[PDB]
Amino acid sequence: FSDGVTAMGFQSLDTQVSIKDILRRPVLLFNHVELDPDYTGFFIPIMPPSRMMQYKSGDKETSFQRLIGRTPQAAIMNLFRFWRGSLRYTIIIHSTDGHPIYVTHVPHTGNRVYGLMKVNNLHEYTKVPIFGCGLTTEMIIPSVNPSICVEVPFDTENNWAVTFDEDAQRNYSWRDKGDTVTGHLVVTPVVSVYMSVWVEAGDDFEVSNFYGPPSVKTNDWNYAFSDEH
Amino acid sequence: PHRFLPANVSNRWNEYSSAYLPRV
Amino acid sequence: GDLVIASSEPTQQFRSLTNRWMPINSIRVTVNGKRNDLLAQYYIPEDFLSTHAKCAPNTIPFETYVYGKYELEMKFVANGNKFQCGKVIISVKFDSYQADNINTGFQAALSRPHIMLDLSTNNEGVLKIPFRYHRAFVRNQTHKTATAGVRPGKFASIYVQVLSPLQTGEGGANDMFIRPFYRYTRAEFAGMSYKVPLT
Amino acid sequence: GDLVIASSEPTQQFRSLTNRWMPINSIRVTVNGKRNDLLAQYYIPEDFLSTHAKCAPNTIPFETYVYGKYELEMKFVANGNKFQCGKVIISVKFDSYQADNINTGFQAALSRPHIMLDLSTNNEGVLKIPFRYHRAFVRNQTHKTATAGVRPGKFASIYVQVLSPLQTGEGGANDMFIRPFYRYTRAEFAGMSYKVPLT
Amino acid sequence: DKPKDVSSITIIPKPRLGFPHGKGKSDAVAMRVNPVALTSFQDVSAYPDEPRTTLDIARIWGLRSTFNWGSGDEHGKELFNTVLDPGLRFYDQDYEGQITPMEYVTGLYNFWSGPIELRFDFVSNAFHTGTVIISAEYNRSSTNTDECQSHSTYTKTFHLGEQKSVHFTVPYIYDTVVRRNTASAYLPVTDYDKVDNVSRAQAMGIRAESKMRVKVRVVNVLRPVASTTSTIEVLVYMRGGKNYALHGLKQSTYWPSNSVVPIDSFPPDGYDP
Amino acid sequence: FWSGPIELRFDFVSNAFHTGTVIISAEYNRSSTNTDECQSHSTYTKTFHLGEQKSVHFTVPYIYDTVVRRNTASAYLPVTDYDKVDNVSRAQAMGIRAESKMRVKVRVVNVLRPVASTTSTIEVLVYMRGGKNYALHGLKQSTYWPSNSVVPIDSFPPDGYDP
Repeated sequence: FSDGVTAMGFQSLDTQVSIKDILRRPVLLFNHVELDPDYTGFFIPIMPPSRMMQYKSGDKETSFQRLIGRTPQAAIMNLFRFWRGSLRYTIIIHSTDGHPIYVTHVPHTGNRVYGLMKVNNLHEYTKVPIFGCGLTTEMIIPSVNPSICVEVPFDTENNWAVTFDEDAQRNYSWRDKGDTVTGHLVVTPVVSVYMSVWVEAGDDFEVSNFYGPPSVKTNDWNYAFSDEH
Repeated sequence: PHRFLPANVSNRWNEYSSAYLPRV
Repeated sequence: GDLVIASSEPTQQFRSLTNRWMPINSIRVTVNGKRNDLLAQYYIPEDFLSTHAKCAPNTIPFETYVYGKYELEMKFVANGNKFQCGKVIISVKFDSYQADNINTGFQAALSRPHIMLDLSTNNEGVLKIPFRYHRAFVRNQTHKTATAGVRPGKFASIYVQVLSPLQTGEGGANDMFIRPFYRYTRAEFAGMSYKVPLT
Repeated sequence: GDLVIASSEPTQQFRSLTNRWMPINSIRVTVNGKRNDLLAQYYIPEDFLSTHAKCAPNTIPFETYVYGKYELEMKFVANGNKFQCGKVIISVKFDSYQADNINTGFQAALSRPHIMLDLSTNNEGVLKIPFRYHRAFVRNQTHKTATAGVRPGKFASIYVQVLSPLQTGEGGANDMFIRPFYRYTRAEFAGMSYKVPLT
Repeated sequence: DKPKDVSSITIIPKPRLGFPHGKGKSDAVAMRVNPVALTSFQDVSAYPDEPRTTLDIARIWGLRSTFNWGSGDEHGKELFNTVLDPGLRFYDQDYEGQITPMEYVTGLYNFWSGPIELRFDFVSNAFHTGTVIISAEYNRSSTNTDECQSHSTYTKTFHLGEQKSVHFTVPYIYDTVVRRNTASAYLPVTDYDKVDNVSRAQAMGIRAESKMRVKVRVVNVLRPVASTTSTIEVLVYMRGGKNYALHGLKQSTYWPSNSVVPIDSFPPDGYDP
Repeated sequence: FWSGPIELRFDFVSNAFHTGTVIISAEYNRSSTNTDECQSHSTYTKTFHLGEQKSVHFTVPYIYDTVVRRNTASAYLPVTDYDKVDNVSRAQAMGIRAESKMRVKVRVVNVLRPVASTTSTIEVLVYMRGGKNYALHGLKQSTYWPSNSVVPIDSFPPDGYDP
């Protein structure tokens, strides 16, 4: 039988088949989460969306968005266990105040954390801020612009970053445990304020080590009528 | 309380043993 | 590319030892075996050093060198009769450490580099394994003095899985055997040390 | 000449392993030592495999190969003070098996290929050992399954002898030390087998 | 001198540049010493055999289904019968298993088009013999007992013998240039909520279920020798055609069902034993 | 992060009447026993005959599984007042210290045999620097800070400068 003619280009020239193009459009991570000045800051581990951030009904409640695992790019990243290059983080502060909110980049140190954390369990961080320690930092001034887009580098020892593990909560060899991230992004406010965070792949970005499709489940059929009532 | 696997199906390094084929 | 940077000193090959065919343990396929069942699996190079063919001369350089890059070739030979039938699949998963229990089905095997064995025809299959690892080198051996922070001797996993169960005739044989053979196409060793027993 | 006939299969070299310097046990020279006294002696390769520097990577190919041809180089480093004096001679005897107790004096050493060490100046000496054996190959290792009719691992003997006794000043040191180092300039191995522990 | 600057222009201020798009322009600030420095892919880069597009993943063969064919199966009998819709495997029940590459990737898009390729691998030997007919049926479907209805469509008859495999391109014959996906564009139900008609009435869309079917019928009954097996398994592989197309990114219909654990803070969250 | 070879230089504080031999060894991954010299000899070594020359150079090769090594010191440490540490403090650290097992050793080959007129023991100075292809990357908080004569600035002359 005939191979026919492709439908690509017929409706529009906006092709959405490229893997890189799919990974470069943003994914919401955190939807209206609190920043508290009693802590060092809100940690964001530098890694793309995947099964690592997937919600399962019954498990403990996290700050993460529940539908991260069901995004196109998360489904794509579940096929590739290697990634190299930069990620881009769009951070929006829910404010119009003149207080500066600093976003500090930490390179690959070997840990993997997220959310609000007191570094070395102190009870004071205004005199010893993470953004004024020496590390690369950028400021948001909500009165001018409540949003920002920052591109974090591939500052790590490894050739590739590991996308996912079989069990994300397994206590194994500690150096290998931290190889799923390339660093952290830490947001520190002056006063208590909320933020939202998106993530996408940079221009300088590659994926490799194709694993093929995993075992999956769906129940989409059940929550829809057919075309015959 | 799943911080490590049981000793029957594991090689010292707290991972699935190559001997234990039934894991799948 | 990374070889020249990762190792200040030059790397060495021992083709006469490493690039020869070496058989490993025999695999039994039965009529009881269902689709997706693991017949055998190998974490490489670990399992070719200290479980399979332990007295092989292929393993001699691993005693002295601490690091290396490894490209392998694995031949599979089946021997079922003409009144039997079935399908087996062998596939490779690169940098499989703490990801062996996911993407580990027949479907994932068909996606990744693989070979397919018909159990009646007895066709031979040769899968080629390049070195695809998140570091420059893989560690060869664990040691009491060495760190436990890095798990050595595993840059990949090989799976032998049932694609279609073995079937036989009336009063026929209820099993048949497959034999794997391995060789290094490109084994470069780095970081010389005192010789140790393997695992 | 005989290499190509004696072995139907090709011979192998492992220069990275075998052609490196490896120190062996320390030698003590005292004022009590007389002319013609043996300070040390080495049956080669046997003594460099299973007594001296047993964990050396130089010894790795001897585990798997049964035959070989071997040309060696031995450096000697002495460290006596400027108020001491004495002479030591190191010589080689080719195919010495059951002829170590004859032609084994200082005079025989001066006739055969040798080096002379002054214990005050601390001059280094390098003796070159070719392969001069009554057979084509020397056997590397004994084994329970192997024959006892041929004594393996000995194609030559090295002797370290006092030529003139060590002397010292008033309230001076009554001894000083010499350190030998060895390497293979041309180690060709033949007849591959399963790996075994050395002796 | 300090002369006045009379140059000016009207502007429309936006908070982000190229936020929705996968390509074009970006206003991203590099967290680097050099603001124009990028990651090097001189030595370490993507391997050439790796898929570059979603269509490349759809071109990988994947085992869709299996069925048995025996000597007891009379002529005209349906060995295989399915609605071949790459959107959903079932309309009337839950799925759980290893979905094919082309189905997985098609689940990310709201629209698909172009031919679909099938491959039928007969797990047999030289002493097995028989004939089957593969048929692509559109709009109108055939009765189970009426083989003639299947024969009147787009068919390929395969004589099983020494050759134990046959390829089959399923034509794209529909009233529209593309077909919309039967799965949902967005589904906020995460905790297996007990559905009612009000939930369905306030759905994202309406499932346009496909009536296009692929069937395999017995032509000549399987007649193997007494010395071999009387029944054989047939593996049915599937992939997108060479002109397979996808469009309209959406929520993935499929999601991992095995070994799903969310990340925690390492080492704060009780890692130190 | 750091990478590339590291250079060493061993200066023997001696005279012409001192004599002996030592062996310098770079040992990676696996370390040697203190009493097993043979284990050290099997690695990357340089034997130095001490005599008229009283100095020897030694390039330590870079032989690791990664192209660069991450620093064992912390990226950020907010502790300023010598706070008594607990496991909860360590659990909420910036990272995990990937401690190196790479060792450099110096062993006696030939025992030192000086004349009676001179000293029986000598000091050896061990200098260190980065190689010609030494590399650094990823700016962080400095692990080291001045420990001697540290006084913060005050307002001059308001803060009691006028005697």
